[PDB]
Amino acid sequence: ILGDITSIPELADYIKVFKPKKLTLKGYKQYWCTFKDTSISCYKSKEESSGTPAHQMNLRGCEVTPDVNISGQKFNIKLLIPVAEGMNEIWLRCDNEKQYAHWMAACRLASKGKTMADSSYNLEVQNILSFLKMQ
Repeated sequence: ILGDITSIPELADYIKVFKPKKLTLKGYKQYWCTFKDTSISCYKSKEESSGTPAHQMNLRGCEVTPDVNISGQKFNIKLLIPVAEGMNEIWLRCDNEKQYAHWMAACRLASKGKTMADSSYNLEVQNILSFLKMQ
């Protein structure tokens, strides 16, 4: 208290999420998403984020893979998430380098059971940004 979302810290932003499903045509859908503790919640809009998420995932133990091309302005994150009887595959698509650095760093820490309050959070964010530049 005496703080906002950055005091926690958490993320809350518009993120595109591609979640393929059997016999279903799916794409990168824009959701209003939060990153809290080790979990991502996806909502249809900011206006519907008090209710049940359109998607929710706890990233503990997940595999996080960068899918980046700077020239193409492609800032994607692939997630493979272990569930009680299976693994779940999701792609996050970010709008720019800074959004990508923050979400990708959050995913990596969450995979390892860490929240963004961990000292390694800003290590991951800044080093991602450092390597998104051109020589």
